[PDB]
Amino acid sequence: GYTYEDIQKYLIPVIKEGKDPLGSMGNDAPLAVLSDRAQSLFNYFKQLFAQVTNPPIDAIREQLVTSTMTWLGAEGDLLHPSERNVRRIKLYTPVLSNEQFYALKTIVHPDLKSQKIDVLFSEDLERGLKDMFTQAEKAISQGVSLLILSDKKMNERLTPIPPLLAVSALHQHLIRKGLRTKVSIIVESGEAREVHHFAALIGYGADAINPYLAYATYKQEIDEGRLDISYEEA
Amino acid sequence: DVLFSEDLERGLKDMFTQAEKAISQGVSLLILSDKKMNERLTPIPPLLAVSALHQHLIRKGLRTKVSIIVESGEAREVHHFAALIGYGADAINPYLAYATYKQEIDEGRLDISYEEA
Amino acid sequence: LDVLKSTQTVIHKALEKLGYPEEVYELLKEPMRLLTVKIPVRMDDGSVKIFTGYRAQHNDSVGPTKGGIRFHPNVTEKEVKALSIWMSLKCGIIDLPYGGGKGGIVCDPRDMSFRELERLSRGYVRAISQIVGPTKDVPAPDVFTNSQIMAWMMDEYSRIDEFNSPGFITGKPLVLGGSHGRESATAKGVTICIKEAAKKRGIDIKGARVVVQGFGNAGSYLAKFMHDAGAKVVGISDAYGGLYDPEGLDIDYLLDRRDSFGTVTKLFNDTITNQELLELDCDILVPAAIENQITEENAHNIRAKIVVEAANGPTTLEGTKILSDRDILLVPDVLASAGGVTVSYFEWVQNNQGFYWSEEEVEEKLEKMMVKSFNNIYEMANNRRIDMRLAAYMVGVRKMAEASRFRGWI
Amino acid sequence: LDVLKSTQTVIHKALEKLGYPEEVYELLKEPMRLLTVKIPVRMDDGSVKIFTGYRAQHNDSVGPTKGGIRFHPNVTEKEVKALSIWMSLKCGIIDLPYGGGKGGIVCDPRDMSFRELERLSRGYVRAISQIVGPTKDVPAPDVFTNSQIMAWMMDEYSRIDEFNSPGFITGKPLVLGGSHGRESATAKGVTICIKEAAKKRGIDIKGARVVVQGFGNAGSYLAKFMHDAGAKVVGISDAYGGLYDPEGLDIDYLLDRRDSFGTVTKLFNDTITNQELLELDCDILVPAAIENQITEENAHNIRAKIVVEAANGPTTLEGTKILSDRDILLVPDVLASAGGVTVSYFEWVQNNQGFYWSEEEVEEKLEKMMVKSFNNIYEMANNRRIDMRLAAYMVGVRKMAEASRFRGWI
Amino acid sequence: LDVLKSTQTVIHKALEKLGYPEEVYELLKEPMRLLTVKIPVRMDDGSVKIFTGYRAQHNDSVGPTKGGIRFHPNVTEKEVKALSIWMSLKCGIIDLPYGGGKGGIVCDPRDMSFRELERLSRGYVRAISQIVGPTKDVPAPDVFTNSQIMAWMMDEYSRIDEFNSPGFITGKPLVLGGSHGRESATAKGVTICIKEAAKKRGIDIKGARVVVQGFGNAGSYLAKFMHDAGAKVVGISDAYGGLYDPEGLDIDYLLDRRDSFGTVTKLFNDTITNQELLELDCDILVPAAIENQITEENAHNIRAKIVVEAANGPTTLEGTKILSDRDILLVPDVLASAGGVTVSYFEWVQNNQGFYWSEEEVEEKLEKMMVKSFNNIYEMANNRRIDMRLAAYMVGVRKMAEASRFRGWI
Amino acid sequence: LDVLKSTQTVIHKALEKLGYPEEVYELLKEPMRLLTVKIPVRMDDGSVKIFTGYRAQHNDSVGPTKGGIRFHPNVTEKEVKALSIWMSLKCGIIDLPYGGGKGGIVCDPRDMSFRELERLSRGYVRAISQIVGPTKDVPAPDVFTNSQIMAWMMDEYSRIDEFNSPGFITGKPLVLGGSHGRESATAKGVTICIKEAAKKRGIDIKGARVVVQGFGNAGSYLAKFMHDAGAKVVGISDAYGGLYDPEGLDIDYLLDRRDSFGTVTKLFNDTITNQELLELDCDILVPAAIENQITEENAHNIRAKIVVEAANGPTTLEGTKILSDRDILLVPDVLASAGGVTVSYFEWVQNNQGFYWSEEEVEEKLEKMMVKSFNNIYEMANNRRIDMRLAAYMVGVRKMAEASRFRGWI
Repeated sequence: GYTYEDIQKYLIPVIKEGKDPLGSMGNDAPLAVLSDRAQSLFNYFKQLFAQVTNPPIDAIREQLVTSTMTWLGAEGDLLHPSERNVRRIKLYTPVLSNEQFYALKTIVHPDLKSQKIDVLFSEDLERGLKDMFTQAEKAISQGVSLLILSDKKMNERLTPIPPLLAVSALHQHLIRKGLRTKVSIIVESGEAREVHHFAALIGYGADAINPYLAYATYKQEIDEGRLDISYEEA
Repeated sequence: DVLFSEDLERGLKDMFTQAEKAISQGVSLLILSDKKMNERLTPIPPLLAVSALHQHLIRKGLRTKVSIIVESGEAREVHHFAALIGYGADAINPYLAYATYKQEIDEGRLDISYEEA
Repeated sequence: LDVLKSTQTVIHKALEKLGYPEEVYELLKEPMRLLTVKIPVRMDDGSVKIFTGYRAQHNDSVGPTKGGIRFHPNVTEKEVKALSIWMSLKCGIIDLPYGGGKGGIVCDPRDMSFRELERLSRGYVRAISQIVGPTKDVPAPDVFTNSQIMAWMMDEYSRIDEFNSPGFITGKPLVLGGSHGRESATAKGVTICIKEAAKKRGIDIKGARVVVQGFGNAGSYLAKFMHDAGAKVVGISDAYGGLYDPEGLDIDYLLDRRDSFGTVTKLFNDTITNQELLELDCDILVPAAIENQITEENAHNIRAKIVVEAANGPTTLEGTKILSDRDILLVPDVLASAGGVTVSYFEWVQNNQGFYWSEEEVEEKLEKMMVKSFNNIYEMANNRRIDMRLAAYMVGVRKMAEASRFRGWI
Repeated sequence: LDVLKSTQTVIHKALEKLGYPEEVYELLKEPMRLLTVKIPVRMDDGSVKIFTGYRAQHNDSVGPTKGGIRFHPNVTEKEVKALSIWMSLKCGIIDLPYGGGKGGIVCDPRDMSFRELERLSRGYVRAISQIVGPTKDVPAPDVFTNSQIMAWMMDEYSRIDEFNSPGFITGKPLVLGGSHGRESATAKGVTICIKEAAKKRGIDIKGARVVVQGFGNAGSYLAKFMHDAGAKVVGISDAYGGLYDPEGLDIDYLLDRRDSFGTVTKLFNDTITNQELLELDCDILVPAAIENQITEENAHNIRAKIVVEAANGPTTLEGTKILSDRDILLVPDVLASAGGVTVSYFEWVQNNQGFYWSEEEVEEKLEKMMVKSFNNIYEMANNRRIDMRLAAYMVGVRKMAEASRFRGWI
Repeated sequence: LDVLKSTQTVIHKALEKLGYPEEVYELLKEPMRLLTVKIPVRMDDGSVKIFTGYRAQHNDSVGPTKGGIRFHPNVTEKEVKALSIWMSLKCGIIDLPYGGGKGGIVCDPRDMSFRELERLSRGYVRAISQIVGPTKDVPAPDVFTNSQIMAWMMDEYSRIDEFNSPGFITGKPLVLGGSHGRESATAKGVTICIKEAAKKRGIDIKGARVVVQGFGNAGSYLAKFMHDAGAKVVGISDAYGGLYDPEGLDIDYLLDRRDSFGTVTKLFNDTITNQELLELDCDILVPAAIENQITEENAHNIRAKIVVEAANGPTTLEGTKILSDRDILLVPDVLASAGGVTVSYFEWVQNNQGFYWSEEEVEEKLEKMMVKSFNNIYEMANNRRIDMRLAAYMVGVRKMAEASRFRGWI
Repeated sequence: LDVLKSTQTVIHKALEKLGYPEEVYELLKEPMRLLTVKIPVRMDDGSVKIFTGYRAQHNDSVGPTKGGIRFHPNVTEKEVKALSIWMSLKCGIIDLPYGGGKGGIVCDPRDMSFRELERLSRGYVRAISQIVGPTKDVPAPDVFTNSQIMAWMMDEYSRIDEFNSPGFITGKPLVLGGSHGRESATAKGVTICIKEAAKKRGIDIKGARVVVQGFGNAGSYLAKFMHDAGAKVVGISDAYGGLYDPEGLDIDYLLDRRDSFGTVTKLFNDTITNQELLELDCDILVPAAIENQITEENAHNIRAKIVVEAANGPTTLEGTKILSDRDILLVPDVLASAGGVTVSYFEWVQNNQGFYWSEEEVEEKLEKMMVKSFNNIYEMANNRRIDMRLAAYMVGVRKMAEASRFRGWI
């Protein structure tokens, strides 16, 4: 669902200004549910905020209060904890780069295993979700601690589940079966380029995001000539 | 394993997935077994399961590469047998009936030997 | 494509400077035993795909061979031979009883799974078990390879030889019989080399300004060692930028906040790109980051008195020439990044002896070896009016050529 | 539970009849090398279950050991030792250079899968590779084991020893270097034995009435060989009943219609149970079916002049005594069912020589060995007033005891 | 009868406390290679009697196996396996590259003669030479075994392997290539352990009251070492009684008058039984005498702050619980009596290296190993609220289980 | 340049006709072990020149590998691999336990001297001694190689292995343990093949017209064998021309006057060129001369009913197609020229057995093997509507692929 408008008005400005691009004349387009044009599942979800009983805290000026540390792995015995609660990977930002994602996938430490689950379906969404649950529970029984939901290897016969829906279903199933604490759900979905999509994924369960599609788009633009800044810096 | 938990469609699709994976690997004989069945996993009607497998195999053009053997407890009448053969089953193994005969012979009734029975 | 030709050319230059005949060049241009094998493997789905293997022993006149193993999907015979020659040069420079070698497999660890990697490694050993043994070859960790793969390889060689051989393969886990300090070997080597270079050039280490771009394990350990020694760090950089403070940067706090990746930059604060970081005032500069950074444009902007190439060929010929003209000491990467090889050798010696040393003993032995090697190469490079890269190559080739001449193959 | 004690008792009886001291009994009562191992295995689901292995070498004074392998879920140490002693007795009777042995694994081939069986066999060989080799041990096919498992075992031993060893393991596929006639060995052995017994007892083979209950491969091949020789078959039985015709049964037609299982009974026709089949008039009776069939009740009803126990102990002591009193020749099963061992030995010799014989040569050599062995045992059993079972046990133990005495272990 | 079950139960407890799955327990409950052999032997009268042998390798994932050999007439398979597991626990606790094992022979050294013992040992080695070697097994001295038997075993293995292998077997005579201090290893180990325990508990070693019941070589050397260090001995006992003096006992004079057996009690003087000796006031108590001495009745009477079980399980579970409730430090015997294993390991290392150390070097290395091990176990036992016996078992099993997990057998 | 691609294409065609998956093609396209070595050598003048060696083992699933050695100055890796695959096809066709292989050295026997060749061969063996042995490899004579080089190689392998291994290398001198008839093997093979082809096509051998162009040892022995059998020879040719006589040519006189080179043409008499010789009337034509002789122009002129390509690919695809359309039996060279391989195999078997056969026994065994192979290939080629070349390739690849499938590499 990329667009040239989306690229030239949301991706290049981020690099140029070091921040999310601004605007005015707030959205007046019809909701996704009413819009005739096909829309991704993300548009159906609207963010929330605090009005009364609590203030909206600031970030830039109150940076000392923020905390972006993320832990990947499996938690240990909370009531009697010793060193295995902390024998885990810890990140500074939820987002990941290609090199970082490949390092996580290639880590072969026996305690921190990695599994790749193809989040794809053919005709039946219920069948796809149940199959994904089966892979998840089989991997947990084997002893994995990291799950990789990848939309790659997708062709004309296999289509991708909405990543938000897939992540929410996996998280709810894991919570219900009492195994979420033993795993870490990393998500690799192409449809992740807005802070809205990112925040939705983290809020609904995703441990980290690897916008490989956005990185490839930046590679293509740099190869073409636009966005002269280097690939790693970008 | 011809078994299901809640969704018959999911069970049949999973069975098709095992079948096609095995064909891709190169098998030639499939064993539909109702054994290893507990309070959480219940058996699909063997006639329905065999018919679904046969129709899927015929549609995908792989029936000639396999042989569907069926091992279902609910097979003791000539009617059930004939239904299974007519709808696809290559052979039947009435293990439940054989076990019942073993139990009866152990008890004392049906004095004839087990192999002869 | 040009790696093999470049290696041959530098070897020819070193041999010409030594003055040996062309027979040694003819023998050493090409590895003496290259094996190509095909490894059957079973995937999770049940299908079988065949991976192409490789193995090269550049020379074994000195004694048993050694080399790493990379699961890089673009590994080829030319690269394998070039890496074998490069490892032989490393061994010659460090004065080890190794000859040199390298192995590899054409695969993709990314799409490969855990059990599938296990089976792949096991099939690789079953394939090349004939020409590999304690007195013939010694695998070691490398790109896309680590302790688990080392342990699987050790377990299988134990199975095939019917007796335990912990010294068969290096880089094993600590419980399996590994050596302590396996992760800080490169940092310790660069620390010794920077200390000795500062001593020789007269720059006092106390209060010396240091810049460390690239903050992985090597950068973190190097910064910690510099802070412990006394030298102040006035710059750090990582994948997310860098910092700058002429009067220290609280390396203790930086290491305390160090994450898994080593990223240290703040969130809502501007950062300094490596291009401008290189230009910052400092006594010693330590590029341990992406290659091809020091070039003509920044050669005139560099200001450090000592440059240590902890990475693999971060500079170019033009930059090397400009630095030599400016009279800036340039540490060859071959000597800068030999800590891994040295610690692997110590691990092999410990396994062969059957007794395990301690951290202090490993520290002392490693620093002794590094200081001796650096002093020897510095003396030779000052005796002969040449560049330190040429001196390193010449010293490395000297031992191999002379041992071959003794053994009489030529 | 009583198998080991029964084997020890019969060995003691044979040794007492020979007259050797008790030292030979003390040495031969127990196998000299029993190994218990645990084989890790990976299932399809990824879970790991540990299978318990076994291996026993009853004796190796004569030379290399031999034994089968059964994947029977109730295999235990007592059964393994008893089978090792039994195989040693077979080898001694046939006068082979084998000592005897047996292996086994505690598993269930029924629930086990194809790749899982492959991994199980491979782990078994990796486990017991130390005490197994061309001059130390020689596996062979047995219950729940066949050519594919033999081929996997051969492939792995080739991998571990780094050189091809086709003679390492017998019962391999034809393409891998197997021997022809591997399936009709038992039938050929029983055919030779029945021919020689008829010759010695004066019963003319031409027109001799024969009954073959149990129509597997052994029964089918035996019937075909009898028909080719000239003797008429007047009875066949299988899992679905039997038939009866005093003037032949068209063995050619029966074999032509033979199915995969060997079932031959009609559908809408009454059949004869084996109990009444045994009572039918005939010169030679060949029970090759379920064990414990000839007992006291049918001992007085049996009418055949020659009884051949192609199966494993189909009769009992009471039936043997009654038949001996009635003066009915009773062929021991140890000699009746040695065709498999003989053909395995021929296969091993062919592999060791590197040249493969033909069907005619195998036929001639097998018949020569069988006739010589049968004549020797018959002569000894007539020289000493004993039962043929006792003569077989005595002859089998003679070679082992005498070789041990030469080698000086006692 | 209950030794194997008790060993399995304690192993299960340790594994449960660690939290590893049940696969490690399944693998480690049983030794992986148990061999039973029969050894022919010729007596002086010329008659031949057959001795039953044994050998068990509990595990070899870490590396070469090790174990003693006892000529005890009641040795059985259960005892052999239990001792193999116990030796493996010792090796794991001391952090050696050994896996563990044990051998034995069913004989009676009492009625056996000199040349007959020579022939017995030689036949034992000829029997088990196949699965024994420098990288597979390493015998060592044990009950009814000593330097002469070690030397005979070494001589024969040299004969069979055709090359000298002094490192093949430990505990050899000094001239043959033994290690100094082979007799005081246990005393040195207990001396280090008592020193460290006193340091950790705050009891000053200078002037510490000590009681040493059992005055064999271990007791004599321990008393001499305590006297040299500075601690005063206020009690000694032997097979003929004991003594008591709150202000020293002239250990120099006692050792000077020490006889072959270590008996020291006077003739016409009353002595103190060990039961009342245990109750005497003292800081540290060292039971190195008959087992099953500390029980419920004397648990309330014991007064020492530190109790060291130099013997094998001198206490019981009830006594251990009572002492733990009273807060009396209890040194496990596994760590107390590991000096013999440590000195044997040093001897093996010396033989493998080909260079022999000195008494001072052996002293320093042994004390370093002992202090490191004791500190590690003490730290773990204080980190986890458990008994020191449980901590010892847990630490010992940790290395074996983790090495198995690396090698991938599970 | 195209040899490797042509071999791969024909292998792919054969595999496609068989119907096996593409995994077998992927495994068999490339040899599994290619080794490149450098051999130091000392010349007469004292200078040292380095020769490049080669060795390739196409496959060893069946068993030990085999291959020749050519001292051809243009030997390259592509040619070595192609020849290895070709030798594997030969072995598969003849149904031998060999897998296939080939070696070579880059040198010039012309300018090379006697002692220098001795040293060259000895250095070659010292170089490749590791991967070569009785159960791993078996050299054999080939281009620029003969009995003296075989003997030197045997002597050196005896030296390096410390024990005599006459079966290590074939083609040895008679005194060293060679096999009789080593020179007439090709002639005997072609004689059997021509006899069987005539029998199958109905052409009576008695009085059959034969033409033999190329009168080396093969041609001379073939003519002598034909004369002994009864068939008349109506044409011979050599490097100096040929002859023609419809009613015989006195083969006895021709062989009596045969010189060292086999030249037979008169001096002052006109001769017939091979181009017109091919057109002469005859039942069987035997081109054993320069390659690329049968082409489109002479395809319409050929008249023989049976054409045997004793040489290596004397014809082309167009000629093969034209002959097939004309319904002229075409014997593949792979089967025509396998006598050398067969006699080498017999020599190896004789050495391994330690007993030497006689000329009559070798004759009988060779003819039996040849007739069986020819009958099998003829039956398969008539069962499947294909050319005999395709049938030969298919049969050869069948055994290798099936053995690989059994051994489980795929």
